[PDB]
Amino acid sequence: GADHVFNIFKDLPDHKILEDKHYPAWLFTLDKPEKTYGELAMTFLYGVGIENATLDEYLRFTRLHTKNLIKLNNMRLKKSKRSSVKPLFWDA
Amino acid sequence: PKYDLFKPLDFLACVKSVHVAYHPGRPRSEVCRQLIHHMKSDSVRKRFPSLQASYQLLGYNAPSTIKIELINGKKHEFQAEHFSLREMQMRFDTDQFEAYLEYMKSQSVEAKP
Amino acid sequence: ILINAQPQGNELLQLDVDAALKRLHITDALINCSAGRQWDEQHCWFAGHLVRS
Amino acid sequence: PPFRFKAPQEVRIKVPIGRIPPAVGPEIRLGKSIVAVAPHRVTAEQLEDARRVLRRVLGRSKEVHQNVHATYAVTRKPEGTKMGQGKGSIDRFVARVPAGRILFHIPQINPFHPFPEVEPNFAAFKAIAPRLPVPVVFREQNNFFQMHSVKDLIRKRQAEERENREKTARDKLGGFHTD
Amino acid sequence: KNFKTDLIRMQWPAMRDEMVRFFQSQNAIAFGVLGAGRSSAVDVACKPWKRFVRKEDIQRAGYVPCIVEKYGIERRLAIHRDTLEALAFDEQHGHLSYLFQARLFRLRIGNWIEECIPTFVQADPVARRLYFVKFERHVAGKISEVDIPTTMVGLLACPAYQRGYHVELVMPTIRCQCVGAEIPPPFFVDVSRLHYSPPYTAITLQDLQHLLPADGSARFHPSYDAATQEVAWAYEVGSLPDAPLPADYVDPNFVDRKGQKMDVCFRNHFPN
Amino acid sequence: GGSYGYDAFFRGAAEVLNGSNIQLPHLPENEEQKEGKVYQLHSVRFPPQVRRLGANYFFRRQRAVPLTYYHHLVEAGVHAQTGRGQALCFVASANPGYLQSKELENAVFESTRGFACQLILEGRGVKAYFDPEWPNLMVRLGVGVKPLALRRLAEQYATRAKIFVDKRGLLLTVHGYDKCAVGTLAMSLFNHLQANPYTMKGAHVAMHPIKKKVTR
Amino acid sequence: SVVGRFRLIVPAATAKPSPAIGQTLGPLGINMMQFCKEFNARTANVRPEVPLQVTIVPLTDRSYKFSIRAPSNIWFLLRTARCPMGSESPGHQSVGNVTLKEIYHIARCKSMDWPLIGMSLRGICRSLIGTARASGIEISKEILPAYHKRDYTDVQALDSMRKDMRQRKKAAKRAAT
Amino acid sequence: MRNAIFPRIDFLRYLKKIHVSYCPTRPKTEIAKQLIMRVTSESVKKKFPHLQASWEMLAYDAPATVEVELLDGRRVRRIIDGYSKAEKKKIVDDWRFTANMEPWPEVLGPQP
RNA sequence: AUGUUUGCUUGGAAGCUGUAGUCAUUAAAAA
RNA sequence: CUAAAGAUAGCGUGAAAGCUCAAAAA
RNA sequence: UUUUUUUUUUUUUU
Repeated sequence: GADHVFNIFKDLPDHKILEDKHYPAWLFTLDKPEKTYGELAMTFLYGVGIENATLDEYLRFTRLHTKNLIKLNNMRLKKSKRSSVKPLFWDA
Repeated sequence: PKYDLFKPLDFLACVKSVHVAYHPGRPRSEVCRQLIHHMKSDSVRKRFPSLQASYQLLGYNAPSTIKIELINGKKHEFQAEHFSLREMQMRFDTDQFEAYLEYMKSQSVEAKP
Repeated sequence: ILINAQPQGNELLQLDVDAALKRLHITDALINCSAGRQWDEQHCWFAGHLVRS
Repeated sequence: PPFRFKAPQEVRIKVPIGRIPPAVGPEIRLGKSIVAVAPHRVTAEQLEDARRVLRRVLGRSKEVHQNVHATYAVTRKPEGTKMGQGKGSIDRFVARVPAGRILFHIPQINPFHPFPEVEPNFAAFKAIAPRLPVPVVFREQNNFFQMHSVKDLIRKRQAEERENREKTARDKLGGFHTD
Repeated sequence: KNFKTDLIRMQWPAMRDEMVRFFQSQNAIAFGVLGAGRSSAVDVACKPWKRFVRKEDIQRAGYVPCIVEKYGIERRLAIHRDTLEALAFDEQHGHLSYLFQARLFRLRIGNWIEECIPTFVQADPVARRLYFVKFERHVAGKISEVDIPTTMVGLLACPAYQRGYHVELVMPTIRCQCVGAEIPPPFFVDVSRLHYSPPYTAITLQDLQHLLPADGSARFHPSYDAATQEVAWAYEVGSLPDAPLPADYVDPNFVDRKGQKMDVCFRNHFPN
Repeated sequence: GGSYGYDAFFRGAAEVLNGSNIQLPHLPENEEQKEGKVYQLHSVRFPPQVRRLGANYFFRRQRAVPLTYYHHLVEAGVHAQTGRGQALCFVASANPGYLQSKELENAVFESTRGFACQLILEGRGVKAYFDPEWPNLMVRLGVGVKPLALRRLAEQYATRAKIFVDKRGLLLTVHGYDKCAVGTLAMSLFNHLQANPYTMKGAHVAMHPIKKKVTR
Repeated sequence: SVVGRFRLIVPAATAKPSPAIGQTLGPLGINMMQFCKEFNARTANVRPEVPLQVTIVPLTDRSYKFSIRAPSNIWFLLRTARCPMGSESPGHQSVGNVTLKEIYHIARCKSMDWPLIGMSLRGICRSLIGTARASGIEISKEILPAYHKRDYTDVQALDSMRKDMRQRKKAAKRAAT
Repeated sequence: MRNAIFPRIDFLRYLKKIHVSYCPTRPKTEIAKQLIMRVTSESVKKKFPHLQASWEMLAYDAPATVEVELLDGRRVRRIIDGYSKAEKKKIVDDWRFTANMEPWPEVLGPQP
């Protein structure tokens, strides 16, 4: 009946599992932990590994830097007692 | 407290229609682009929904032109290459304020579409 | 071109005569006024104190 | 390894009222620190209240340490004693805190190195400075050097880019020779 | 599909080169930023100390008196306040820096150059001022005991800190025996790899021993123990064991004007 | 004068250096405007009305940098205007701030169109009718309450400003030539035409409504 | 002109005037009799009383329009992991576990939605991953040793009664304290 | 950026030459038009003085073409015939207001 | 802007009565 | 037009809606 | 800057 997991329509079969060779390559790569802002900063601000830098790392660092800037501004402009700020942020 | 009675009028306020015609790459062509972007802004769309804006790109070297028609039937034509946004408004500010005065008298400014 | 090739600032001698004109009840004097021919659309000179009356 | 050293014990001995000696030299402590500017007496109750306020403001995740302990005893004349009938009984305990001595400090190091545009945090010390009977001043010393600064590099790069741009603009017009 | 992506991918190699070149250029000065092969010496001028001149006079004039004393005759100099204090206090919210006493000052007086290192400093406790700074000569081949500071800039990259654990810097400075012509730069504690453990976690000097000069000019104090001399800790707040008071503790509330212990401290009934 | 205060003497005025960098009203000013700024001479063409200002405002008034001024006077379908064949005034300066003073725009608006304001009326039974003719203004403040004679204000401000009321009598428009006068008049009116926060029967300046309240 | 935007959660293929939909449709003054019919007519090809579809009703000054979409991410994730509830204090306690292949299918399924048109499948996948993370559901290549069974014996038909039993049990066990 | 050394990504930073051609009578030219207008702007001129831009208007029915010359010397050619963001939003809204749920092929899982 | 009214308390909890977590958007006619 | 936009800093409501700020562009 | 001014305000930044 309604025991399906990949089906919402009426009178249709459920999605079956296939072999790994059928799925996209990229599908089996998401398990890895992505680099953190701390790690990425060492390569661009300091130049630890700039000789082996990549466009994806540059894009991730550019996004994470603006994230930090906005979180900084909000930290300072915060007034309320509501628990919404990471303890690390407070150490600034 | 401090109340703000007088407020400057927007460039696109009490305007019936606007037309732009310029040549990309021509010297002194920033006015046209700024006007275009202003016209096709979000704020404008919300504040003056009944506005008819249009732009044209000329395929030959010719001077820039801007045509503005107000709601009271007044018409004006200026050259983008010899004027600015600020300066243009001062030329037809009188008719704009006349129309806004009549509208103010006739109706409230707090109305919504 | 017309504005970057002309004197800039104040002028003591001009101000003295302006004060004298104001004292003499002269409200028709124009400071830094241009002039030209009838069929002229651009003026290349600006008189110090011009009076039309 | 880290340890939780036990605090000293009050001395139940009558002592003179002699003056407060000056400090030997400046005391350097990593991280945030709060120090006095003038000499004065501080009571154990005052110090305990300051500690409680600091802990409440900071929270249970952060750590704090005390640098001054109340051990100097002081006597007071009991109500109902004549002009002079000997020294009075011990009244309370105070700590001789000279100028420049540190009271509280947080070894915590600012992690935000590439963000010199933001001043440190001193809300906890502000919440207790009015309480203290002495004027206090905030302090925060780190291992950060000038040589190791990114500001200089940013400045340098901006200058370089400006120069490059200028050069390009001059060369484009062809008003001067090249090379 | 869009062309901007293609263009950006095509142009990325070129863009990389510019950053590479910029870092190279930066590095060129020595003839990474955090490298051990970086000089830290400073060069400043001085003025002679005139006869029949007091300390106070010089101080008031806007100068800091100083003297130079080892491996040569005693020399007297004066260093500008605005020049000296700037080096001394290299922080916006800090006091006398550790690095101040870990440099190679190339003082210039008349027609002579002296390569010295400050040892003795007389600074105001509260205010940022310098009263008297002594100097010591440094001659190649002679053992010189110098306190090299440590840095922990790379704190953001700490898994322990990320997880919300507390991190501390035990040793601010490490003792070394300089023999060479130049003092090694500040040490860098690479905390990028520091995992939290139930009992505790710590870092020793054995890991940092690789940062010393290859020529062997510098060497840590033999007294230290690289296998057990920790420099940094990582523990949980409010989970530490209890320990007794150290035997070498002196109560600062029972100190005489002369810098001596009170008579009371010698009494039987004197706990702690 | 010559007396040290206790705070500055003993304490040394340490309070000023005991403030926190958090819970701020406004963000800190960015320190971006550093060394490397290049100044340029800006120029603006204003209508010929600014001539009424005279020399006392352009030359006599002291300023950090020079403030030149010139008057280009020219002898006299679709309004096809160009940069030639018309009069104007050139105002040039090195500081852009001097080219944005409100007095320059007032000199033109006062003698060209002037200023105006509006007041909105709300409440059940609130009507603003007219007497036989001007100057005689009466406004009814609810049902059963006597009207308000507003002739004093109009007589005071005669020839300086005028009051208009729509057919419905729900809008009080004010038109004048004097900014100060206009404003004063408007606020004068609103002082006695102010609305009650509970019953909501009165008047209010546009774009500034009053919040309602309820009893506990 | 428009007044705003409103969100609703009404069953697909099976709708009726109830306080749930009324809480949103009352203040607006929208006739539920008409609305119900209109809605029903547009979801004939969906299972009855099983799905939790999400609808948005942008209200017009006079008129009104609305659109329908698929359920939430958590709706899918919990059913795939065979778990009645989430995880208290995420990041410390683990409850469920879903493989990458199921995530893929989820992403594919969810691809059909106006807010997602033009977005990469990879993005959807990573979003799902993040959502899972935010709930306390571990993700790995294959089933981990600690969750070999993965509660497969438990049928998904009794999810509502399992949720109600947990809701009452958690309050009952703590009330006596 | 505020606290950064290098700028953000920009495809106009490492380009020598740029040329765009389109026909007014052909549909789906808005993209080209906007490209032209942005390319031929003063701000771009000021930011990248080293860029040579030139647009053309075709009098014959052909797709909108783009030819760029890199700094290095490499050359590429592309065609731009598509909708804009506003047109895509309008098209999406037109279908969204219909609200007709059907078993689209996309929904279905993969298979060889 | 969007997944997303993400989760657990709660009769109910949207970014904004408590608390935990606090990353996801630009990518498959790249080989 | 391009670019950028904190799981959300300050208002608001009855559960909602709505506005503003940061960031980005100019 | 305007008799605007019992705790209410406008204009211009001098």
